[PDB]
Amino acid sequence: GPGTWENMAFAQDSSAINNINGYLSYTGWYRPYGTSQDGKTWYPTTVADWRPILMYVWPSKDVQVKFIQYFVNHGYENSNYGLTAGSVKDLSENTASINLNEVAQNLRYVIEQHIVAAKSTSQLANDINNFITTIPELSASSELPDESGYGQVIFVNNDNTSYADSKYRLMSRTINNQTGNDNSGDNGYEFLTGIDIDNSNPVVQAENLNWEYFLLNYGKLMGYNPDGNFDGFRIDAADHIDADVLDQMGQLMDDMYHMKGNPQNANNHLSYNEGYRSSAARMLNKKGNPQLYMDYVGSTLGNVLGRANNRDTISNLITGSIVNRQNDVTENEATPNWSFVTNHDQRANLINGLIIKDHPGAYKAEYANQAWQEFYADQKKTDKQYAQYNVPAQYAILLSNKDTVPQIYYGDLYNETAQYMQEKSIYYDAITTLMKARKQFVSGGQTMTKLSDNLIASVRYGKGVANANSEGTDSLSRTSGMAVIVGNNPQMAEQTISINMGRAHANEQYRNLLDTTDNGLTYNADGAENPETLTTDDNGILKVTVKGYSNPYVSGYLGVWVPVVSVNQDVTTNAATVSADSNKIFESNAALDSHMIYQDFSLYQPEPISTENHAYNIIAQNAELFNNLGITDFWMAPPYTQYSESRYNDGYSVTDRYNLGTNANPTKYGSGEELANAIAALHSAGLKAQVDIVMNQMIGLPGQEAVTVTRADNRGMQTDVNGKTYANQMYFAYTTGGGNGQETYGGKYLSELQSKYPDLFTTRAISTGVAPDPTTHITKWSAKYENGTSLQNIGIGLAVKLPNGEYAYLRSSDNKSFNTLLPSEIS
Ligand SMILES: OC[C@H]1O[C@H](O[C@H]2[C@H](O)[C@@H](O)[C@@H](O[C@H]3[C@H](O)[C@@H](O)[C@@H](O[C@H]4[C@H](O)[C@@H](O)[C@@H](O[C@H]5[C@H](O)[C@@H](O)[C@@H](O[C@H]6[C@H](O)[C@@H](O)[C@@H](O)O[C@@H]6CO)O[C@@H]5CO)O[C@@H]4CO)O[C@@H]3CO)O[C@@H]2CO)[C@H](O)[C@@H](O)[C@@H]1O
Ligand code: NA
Repeated sequence: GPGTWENMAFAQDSSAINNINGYLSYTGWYRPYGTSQDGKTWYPTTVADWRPILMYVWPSKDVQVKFIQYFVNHGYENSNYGLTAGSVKDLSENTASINLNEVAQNLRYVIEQHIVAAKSTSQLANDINNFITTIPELSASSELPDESGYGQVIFVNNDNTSYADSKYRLMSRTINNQTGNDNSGDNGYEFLTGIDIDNSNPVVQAENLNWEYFLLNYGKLMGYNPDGNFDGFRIDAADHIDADVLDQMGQLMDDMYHMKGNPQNANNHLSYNEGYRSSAARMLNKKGNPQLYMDYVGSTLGNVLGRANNRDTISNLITGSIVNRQNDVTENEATPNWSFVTNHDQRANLINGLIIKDHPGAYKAEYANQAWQEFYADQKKTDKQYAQYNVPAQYAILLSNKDTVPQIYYGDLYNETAQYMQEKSIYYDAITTLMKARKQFVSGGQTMTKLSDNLIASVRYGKGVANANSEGTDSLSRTSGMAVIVGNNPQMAEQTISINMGRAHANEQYRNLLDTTDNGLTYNADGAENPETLTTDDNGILKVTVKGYSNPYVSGYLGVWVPVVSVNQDVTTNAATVSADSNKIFESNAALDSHMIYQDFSLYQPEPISTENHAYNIIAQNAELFNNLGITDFWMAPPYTQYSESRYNDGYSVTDRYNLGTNANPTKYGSGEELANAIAALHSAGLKAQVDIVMNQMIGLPGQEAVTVTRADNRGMQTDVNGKTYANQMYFAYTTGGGNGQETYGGKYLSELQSKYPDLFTTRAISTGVAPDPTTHITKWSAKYENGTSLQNIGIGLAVKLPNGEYAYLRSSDNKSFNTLLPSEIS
């Protein structure tokens, strides 16, 4: 026998009603006790007969009304049940509740018809989704994107989502705001993108140590190649995570390798933080430099040399860095830093931006093949529109620059979208040439001198020659040093210059290492304005001829001079095993300057086709190459398992922090077996490997949680996006995951870490006043360990509220707190 009592759910548990943490969604599906198509015969449902909630329950009558009209005007009209555009067009929130429901019940008969006709609940589901977008309060737009399509919410405490409550979530505790005592200042904000991890929670801080220890012992712990272990870190988003963790990493690295005393041990376990805010240098300096500061000089370099229009004066290569090189003749004073011409984020900014120019802010279909073709094309032209001008000159500056650990971009040596290392860039010959010159000649003090608003001479005086007047200590002193002349005006008048090479280089012969020509660069003097060898006068002054050139390699002038020698030479300074200062980890000096970093990836690095093309395998094959190039320290891509749907599959979208790929399931870069082998190939050639460690976010966690949220600016303070705002809302965010990796390995090394190094777990963190807590392992990430998430494209009106004001609820399984309460139309 039949009746409408059967719209009732078959059971008020999770087996028949969709719920997240006990709560219901208007996008949710449930199993009624029965359905009907005509009104007369009602059929019991099978456990496979599931129907969307938005057919039976609505946020308000206004919405019930729009659900009815939308469905009718989209294929679900039937006049034999009184449903045509004509029968629904006058209905409104003012209509009798008793009438509207009869109309809704009749629509439901028609929906059952379409399901029968189509033999599936697909077009229904696709219609529910399309319907929802029409409704302001129910749509993704209710979560209030900003005008650029960006935004974040914060996770807060709430009586309904109390399992997601935290005592911590200290936000934007970065840099000089580790104590939360200058929120208004120069810190660096909490939220980038993704599900933001609360690195202020003591338990999280313990998990970060666990992680770091696994990574520093990767090959061993995983039973892969046992010499396949990382030596250090590149810290992603370091300005955007509670600075406690940077303290804590420092401490682990000091405990494990004894770095404070020994520059040799410090220098063999290099770490560098991504983050250029000058406040960051201050912080690092005040802390004794546990990591290397990221210097801003690449930005200067692109601004002075790289632009087509609007080029900043040449003097800025002198002062536009955390190090002033007007005349830098001292050691252990500079902030220990790493610098570059290009990084992964600059190259992406440019390719995106080309994407929106070539397609009017449109649907982002993958015409990034189009942007990349345009880049390669502009790259080769003299009169470039986008791509950096003067790329050889920028590396000339960087590789001659004292008091930095320079970082080379894979993409500046190779065509980054072709298969890994398959295609050398046009800039390969220049750069590699300058890299090899560095090992052989670049040492001693530095003087950068203006000779025009557009011309500069950067001279290094050679190993063991501290400044212009020094005689020379080292036996390489005489035959080392370098002049790098850079002009940034292609119209510069032909002219003679003088370059003071220092008193250590009176009456000395100088090879034309690299000079500009009509077509580009010559490596042997052919076609330049200067001969292959020149000699200094009795005062050590070099006379050189320079002019403006304009071709794909140079828009300005570039020339490099190094001493003539008969032999290979290496001016690298070994570090001693007791430091000029016991308060310091890293020190900016000859030893640290002898290091050189290589970024071994690009975000637009293509998926490997075969196993032979795994970057890890190709890296293990060319270890000696990097070594030959004077590279000492290999920055490797985040090797973690990624979100399936990610744009670039590049490493920053982390889904498992411990799964670095297996034989059948590699990252873009390869399997973890293969990772270990590359690492050990590098070691075998005397190089060191650092891992990109991503403590800031995870992206693609599959498990939804009901959490309570407040539309917030990117510092975790509530914001008032175009008039509107919202606080204390229920939100069904994706917050939970980790992979088997987080489960197998999460917290596993903490007892070993406590036994060997107890100070880690007694040292009170600055932001919390409380030491990392190793007594709870994290085997799965969830909201309780997260500050919030970037906007997730779901909307804020999904949570079902009963007419009386309370959210609908189910005592389900783990969900057993309060008393069950379902809508009228489901019981
Ligand atoms: O395409 C083959 C080619 O892949 C490599 O390049 C890949 C890259 O390194 C890797 O990161 C990946 O990135 C994405 C991936 O593109 C996504 O598809 C996604 O992967 C999930 C995927 O959606 C699912 O299909 C599923 O994948 C696997 C099983 O779990 C595997 O065990 C495997 O089983 C066998 C299969 O049945 C056979 O037909 C045969 O292929 O042999 C397999 C055993 O070796 O394949 C199924 C699918 O058939 O689960 C995946 C999640 O783990 O998410 C990844 C990011 O998370 O995709 C790149 C290519 O698009 C690699 O370089 C080449 O060597 C390789 O031959
Ligand atoms: Na953060």
